Amino acid sequence: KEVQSDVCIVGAGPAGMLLGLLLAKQGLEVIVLEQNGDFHREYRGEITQPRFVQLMKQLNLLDYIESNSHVKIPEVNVFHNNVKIMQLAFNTLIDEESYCARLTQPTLLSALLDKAKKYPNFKLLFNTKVRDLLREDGKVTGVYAVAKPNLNIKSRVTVGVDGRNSTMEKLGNFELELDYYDNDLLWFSFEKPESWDYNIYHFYFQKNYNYLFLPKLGGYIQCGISLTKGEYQKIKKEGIESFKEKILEDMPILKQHFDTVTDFKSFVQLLCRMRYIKDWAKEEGCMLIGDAAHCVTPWGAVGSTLAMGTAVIAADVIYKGFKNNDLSLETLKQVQSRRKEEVKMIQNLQLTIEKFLTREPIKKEIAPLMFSIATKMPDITNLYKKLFTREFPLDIDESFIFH
Amino acid sequence: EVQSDVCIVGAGPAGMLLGLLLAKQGLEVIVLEQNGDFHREYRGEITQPRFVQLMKQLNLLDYIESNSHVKIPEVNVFHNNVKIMQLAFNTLIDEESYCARLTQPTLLSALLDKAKKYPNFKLLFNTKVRDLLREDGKVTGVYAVAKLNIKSRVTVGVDGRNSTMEKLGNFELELDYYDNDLLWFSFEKPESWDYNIYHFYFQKNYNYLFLPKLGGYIQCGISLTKGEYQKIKKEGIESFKEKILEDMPILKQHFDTVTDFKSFVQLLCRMRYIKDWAKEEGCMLIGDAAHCVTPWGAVGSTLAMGTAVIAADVIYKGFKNNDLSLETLKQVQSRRKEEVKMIQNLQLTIEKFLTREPIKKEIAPLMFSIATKMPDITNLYKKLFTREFPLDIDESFIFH
Amino acid sequence: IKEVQSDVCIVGAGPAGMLLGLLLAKQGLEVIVLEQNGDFHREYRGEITQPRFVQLMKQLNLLDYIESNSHVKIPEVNVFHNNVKIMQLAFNTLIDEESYCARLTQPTLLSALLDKAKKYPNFKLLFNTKVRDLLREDGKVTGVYAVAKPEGNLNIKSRVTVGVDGRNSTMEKLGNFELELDYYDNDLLWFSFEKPESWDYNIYHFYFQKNYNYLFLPKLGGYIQCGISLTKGEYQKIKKEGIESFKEKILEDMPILKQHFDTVTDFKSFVQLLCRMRYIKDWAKEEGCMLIGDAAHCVTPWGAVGSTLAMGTAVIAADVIYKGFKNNDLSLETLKQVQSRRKEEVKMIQNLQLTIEKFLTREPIKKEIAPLMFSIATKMPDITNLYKKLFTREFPLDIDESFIF
Ligand SMILES: Cc1cc2nc3c(=O)[nH]c(=O)nc-3n(C[C@H](O)[C@H](O)[C@H](O)COP(=O)(O)OP(=O)(O)OC[C@H]3O[C@@H](n4cnc5c(N)ncnc54)[C@H](O)[C@@H]3O)c2cc1C
Ligand SMILES: Cc1cc2nc3c(=O)[nH]c(=O)nc-3n(C[C@H](O)[C@H](O)[C@H](O)COP(=O)(O)OP(=O)(O)OC[C@H]3O[C@@H](n4cnc5c(N)ncnc54)[C@H](O)[C@@H]3O)c2cc1C
Ligand SMILES: Cc1cc2nc3c(=O)[nH]c(=O)nc-3n(C[C@H](O)[C@H](O)[C@H](O)COP(=O)(O)OP(=O)(O)OC[C@H]3O[C@@H](n4cnc5c(N)ncnc54)[C@H](O)[C@@H]3O)c2cc1C
Ligand SMILES: CCCCCC/C=C/CCCCCCCC(=O)O[C@H](COC(=O)CCCCCCC/C=C/CCCCCCCC)COP(=O)(O)OC[C@H](O)CO
Ligand SMILES: CCCCCC/C=C/CCCCCCCC(=O)O[C@H](COC(=O)CCCCCCC/C=C\CCCCCCCC)COP(=O)(O)OC[C@H](O)CO
Ligand SMILES: CCCCCC/C=C\CCCCCCCC(=O)O[C@H](COC(=O)CCCCCCC/C=C/CCCCCCCC)COP(=O)(O)OC[C@H](O)CO
Ligand SMILES: Oc1cccc(O)n1
Ligand SMILES: Oc1cccc(O)n1
Ligand SMILES: Oc1cccc(O)n1
Repeated sequence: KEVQSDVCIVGAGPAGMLLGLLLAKQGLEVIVLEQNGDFHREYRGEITQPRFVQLMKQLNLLDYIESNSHVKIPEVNVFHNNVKIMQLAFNTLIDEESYCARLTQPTLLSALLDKAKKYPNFKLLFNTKVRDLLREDGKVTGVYAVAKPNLNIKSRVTVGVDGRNSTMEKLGNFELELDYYDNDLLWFSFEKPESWDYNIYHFYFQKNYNYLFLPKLGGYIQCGISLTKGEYQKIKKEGIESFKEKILEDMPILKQHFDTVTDFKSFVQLLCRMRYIKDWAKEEGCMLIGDAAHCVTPWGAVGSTLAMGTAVIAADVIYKGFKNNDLSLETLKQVQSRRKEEVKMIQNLQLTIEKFLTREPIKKEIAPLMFSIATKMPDITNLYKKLFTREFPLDIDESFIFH
Repeated sequence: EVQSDVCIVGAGPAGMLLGLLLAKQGLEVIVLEQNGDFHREYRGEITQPRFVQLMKQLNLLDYIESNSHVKIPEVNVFHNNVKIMQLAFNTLIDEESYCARLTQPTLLSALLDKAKKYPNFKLLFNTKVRDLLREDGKVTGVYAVAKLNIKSRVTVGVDGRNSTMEKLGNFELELDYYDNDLLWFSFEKPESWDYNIYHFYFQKNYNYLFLPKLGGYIQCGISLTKGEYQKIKKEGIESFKEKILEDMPILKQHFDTVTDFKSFVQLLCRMRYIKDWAKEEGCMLIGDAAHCVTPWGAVGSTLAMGTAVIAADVIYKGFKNNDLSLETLKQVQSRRKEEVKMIQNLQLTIEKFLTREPIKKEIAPLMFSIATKMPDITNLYKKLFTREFPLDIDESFIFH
Repeated sequence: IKEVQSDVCIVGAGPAGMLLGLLLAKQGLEVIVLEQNGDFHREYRGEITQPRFVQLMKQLNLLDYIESNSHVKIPEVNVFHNNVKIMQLAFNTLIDEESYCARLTQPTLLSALLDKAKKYPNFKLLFNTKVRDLLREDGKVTGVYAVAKPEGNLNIKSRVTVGVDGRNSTMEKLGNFELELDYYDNDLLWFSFEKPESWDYNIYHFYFQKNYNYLFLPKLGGYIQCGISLTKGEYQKIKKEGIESFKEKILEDMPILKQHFDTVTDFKSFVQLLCRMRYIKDWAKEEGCMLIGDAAHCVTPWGAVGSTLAMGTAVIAADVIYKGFKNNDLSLETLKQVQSRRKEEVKMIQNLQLTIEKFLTREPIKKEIAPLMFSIATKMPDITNLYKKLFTREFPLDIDESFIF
């Protein structure tokens, strides 16, 4: 039919809803739409970062979020053949509160939606699939979406906050400056052994594969086996049995779980892709932000916090434009002009870290020892601060501080 | 006053092997030494696969094994009590190769008993040489005191690293390296351990080296920086015992009866190289008097003995030709230059792993771990242990 | 102000500028090349080249003509660690063809191109002509304003204006261009000394020493030029300590230089070079405008890639302009194809240069392990791929046949 709004946003994920929550708080009619029927449709992680704690306390939101179901992870350890080689406590990085946490996204997103539904100028729809852009007069006017249990949404600003797989990246002719994919992860969950804590963050450098252990919702532990691009098809050929013999040789504590495994149906494959669009704001009334604009690898648990920080900067930029009645393409490029420095700093670190997961004949046996040497450098704590903490709060107007 | 044709000053490994190899050749050979017996001063017990190679070329391997010795098949390196490097010396070459715990006196005496059968061989004890009869630019012999002006065509010095003939001769030290120590002590073999072990440990406080000794007994050398032992003595023995016992918990029994440092022997790991081994006509320097090395790899005894073989071959060649001049003696340094210089350069690279600096001490175990995983470490193993080709000497020097 | 009318306008008569002019002149397009200097000998811009340069020359039937000039081939590069060699590389194994580093100087090569080009009547080159501004009309950049000296003021017009000045570019800011990246972390200190007796002449050597890192290259006239690597801002402190202290440390590292340093009693001999790397965001931004060369994609002086990398951009630029003229399509969309094709190699090189510049650290504990890490990396089973990517080009540049002499 026909709809009217001030700001149109595609997707209600961490970045989309944080932007929608804030923009409504500034007294602008917002619309946020998503295709899934709820927040539980797709699994999208549970771990967070110290940088996330900093952001919430910046807006006076930690107490509200901290009242949810979460488990504070106090440190990260790295092993090599079952012997610890590196330890890092997150509270020695910044004076204020600092810690990782296990906070599932649907828990976090429901907390944001509940706070946002208090405002009457915030509107969220679901099962709403954007399918086209209403670009007219050169500028962008809005989007065309089909709703489920056909409508045109016209707005002054359109923001694309879909995920890696972005439809809004192609309708607006955006171009990628980077396309990295060299590794996989193979995730499975198993019952916590009696000798193990629960709020752990453990990485193992073993003989055959590399393992990452994180807490899972419900007293379980989720493991991830690091593999190369295309090596999983070969693994399945050799059979499940040979996979078990090599895993149990690595981590014998997993003996009890693998007694009841007879197929590759308990494992889930994840592809570690990194991306970067060339120019996020390219057309009038158009912008791109989030993980459709600058994804990163699974290391350090930076993906969600980095996306949320981009939205917060986008809200301040948009707020300045609306008050000044200046929404030209010139004002939109401030998001990239302010986020670029910290997003590219993060991505270059992810490229360095991904070089330690090599499975090559001679490099596989020295990666653990290179890691052990690097972490003993006198100025390694600066890298820790860059990866986990943020030096200064995002400079945005006080109007965004919740009371 | 006694005349001879060859005068060797010192009867160590290098000196004796030169003397025997010349007495068998029908020359008048006299060997001088100062100690009252071969047992007075400790001079090591371990050997390397090059040592077996030298014997089998000389066809004396069977005779040597007839005397007492133990076999040490591999060498292992650990880090915080986990093995990081392993090597078997029998895979380095097709021929049979091993380390031997053959103590020196049971080797020197075996050389003496075999050597004295020849009537032109002569040996003396307590004959401390004092001056050289350097006359007309050449050595007429040596002046000594017994407890003698012995004139010879060649006067070869095998005194050792603490050489007294490095000053009588006007030799110049091309190198002098000294930046580490060792602290030796012997204790009883633990039940869980074996006897024929060659074990090196990278630990938190100190690095240790375990070797066999005395039969059912083990010796351990604690690596310390130069000038650092004088501090452990100033800070008391109680501190030292606790630090060792934390690092190496299986020493708890031996240290329960230790109350002082009088049982600890300080070995100074020195390395040296002479600018020109034979600078004047009539005398030459060979062995550890000229090209000593560090204790790593047990390459010292073989290096000095192999050079004595080179000296004997050249000396016999010169005698057969009757052309014994300055350029003749230089043939020894010309032919041993490649091995002696490559071996020392390796000893300098390994010594760099014994750093005790605040942050380097914790990276050195990791570097060693990486270096052993390189695509070509086995060529370095051969360089350190086995000789690629047999020493080129005429067939007359072999024993049937 | 007197007027001039041409078809293609280029600013600067360095390697990239001159090369592009020659290739455009051969096609029948009127070409004007402008330089501010008296001649090609005014500024000093190095004397070394790369196997990539040989590949580019012979692709256009030019190796023989260049080989006529005076040049000494360099067969290999060595890297030492305390007077001990830790790496060796002969350029002949990189590709099946003939590959090598020469030491041809720039004013020699530039004259070789100049004389060849001026045979075409459509080629014109001016000295002492300095560009001042950009003549933009009707939402386009048509021509420039230049002031000539031995005359007066000139007003050049063309369908295309190309920016081929150096890193210190005026066209960079006259047409407002944006630097995506800029990097500066090190300095080099160059001085020339008489070749010692034992050292050869056609050497390309690098030393990891106790105090400083030394690079030794050949110089014109049987001399040797040496560059000492220093951190940014460390040279001011070095001068404060004194010349006598600086000499003491250098002789410790390289005692072979003792004979040369007797006549050194100040810092007048030394020359300071700043290792700067750049990348222009959008090489083409205004209609009838472009940017190429070190004013676009400068790089650090490691691997001697800078001169050849610019000529690669000029060659692709000549194909870009050629296709537009034959198609009546000199819009911004066609012009942007220059970066769309050059972008890949330029950024691959810039990344390799930042990795290499990490080995020159002078930090208290890092500088003592960099020589050891270099030795570990070069012994990896897959190092030849890096060598091939740093010196040789896998394939020839896909330019038409008309550009072959
Ligand atoms: C398996 C997995 C595990 C992860 N684990 C972690 C972790 O532990 N920690 C962490 O920090 N990050 C993690 N991430 C990354 C995390 O998902 C991102 O950081 C975050 O989701 C980015 O926020 P966003 O706004 O882009 O959300 P999005 O996920 O992009 O939200 C939009 C959603 O809508 C979907 N969509 C696509 N097209 C449309 C359309 N036309 N209309 C509506 N919706 C559409 C998208 O696919 C997406 O699911 C994980 C990701 C994956 C895939
Ligand atoms: C404490 C110690 C432990 C060692 N342990 C080992 C080991 O385990 N394995 C190994 O392979 N190598 C070991 N070595 C090295 C070994 O000593 C040499 O390889 C070997 O001694 C070299 O032989 P040489 O005859 O040149 O020197 P040496 O034989 O050692 O030199 C000393 C000899 O010269 C004689 N002498 C000294 N001064 C005079 C003089 N003025 N006149 C006459 N004769 C004189 C002495 O009586 C003595 O016989 C050790 C060395 C030392 C110091
Ligand atoms: C000290 C030094 C040493 C070097 N050594 C080497 C080496 O060994 N190997 C190598 O491959 N590369 C070397 N280079 C880099 C080399 O100079 C470049 O690769 C090459 O010059 C780039 O070509 P270009 O077309 O940009 O030439 P340019 O040098 O850019 O040619 C244009 C010239 O005109 C000047 N100019 C500035 N403004 C104007 C104007 N308005 N009008 C006219 N002219 C103007 C520029 O400063 C420049 O000198 C060196 C550079 C320096 C500074
Ligand atoms: C020394 C300066 C220049 C020397 C004279 C010029 C001579 C030219 C020829 C020399 C060729 C260089 C060979 C060095 C090998 C090298 O750099 O390998 C590297 C491989 O090793 C790496 O990935 C290392 C990346 C950065 C290394 C940091 C420097 C190491 C030492 C510095 C201080 C110590 C800090 C680090 C602590 C511990 C490190 C683990 C290149 O990797 P890449 O990913 O950039 O490229 C690989 C592929 O081509 C595409 O990705
Ligand atoms: C390993 C996967 C995840 C591990 C645990 C997950 C989460 C925990 C967080 C732990 C933090 C990880 C930090 C690791 C340390 C690290 O990256 O150090 C790096 C080491 O510094 C480097 O430049 C080294 C580059 C990485 C080397 C390549 C990887 C080595 C692995 C095997 C290949 C063998 C190549 C042979 C040697 C190459 C020459 C060095 C610092 O990053 P940087 O590039 O910014 O360095 C600049 C400067 O030189 C300082 O060194
Ligand atoms: C450690 C005391 C004794 C140990 C056991 C005794 C008996 C057994 C013998 C053990 C075999 C020796 C191991 C091999 C290691 C070794 O020296 O080989 C290495 C081979 O390693 C390589 O090629 C990689 C180069 C870098 C690896 C480290 C080797 C040298 C390191 C020096 C200092 C190490 C301390 C680290 C801390 C200091 C900095 C923070 C070098 O020998 P090289 O002759 O090739 O020298 C040339 C140049 O140095 C580069 O190659
Ligand atoms: O569950 C997950 C998946 C990927 C990364 C991470 O930190 N956690
Ligand atoms: O006691 C010693 C001395 C030197 C070498 C070695 O193996 N043992
Ligand atoms: O003299 C020069 C200057 C820059 C780079 C290089 O290789 N040589």
